[PDB]
Amino acid sequence: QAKENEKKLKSMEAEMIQLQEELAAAERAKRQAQQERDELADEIANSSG
Amino acid sequence: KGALALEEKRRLEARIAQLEEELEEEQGNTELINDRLKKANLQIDQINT
Repeated sequence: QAKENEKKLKSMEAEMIQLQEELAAAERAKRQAQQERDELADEIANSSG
Repeated sequence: KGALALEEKRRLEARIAQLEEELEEEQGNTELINDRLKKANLQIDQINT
């Protein structure tokens, strides 16, 4: 049962690992958007402004 | 829009500048016609006397 129970741990790790895949990309998306939401914004006031 | 906005001023700049020559025509007339009156009034005054 220990080996069988361990299989559920590695299987459940896929959920945490899968969530980290989307969480890492989703969290990184904020950095990319923030770098562009502020850089272009400051430049928009200089170019468009 | 920014590049076109700056270029838009060039179009009006030439129009506002070319329009100055048109306005100078009436402005020059006030100085040319009035100047001609001085030469004409001088002869008209001498002819009258």
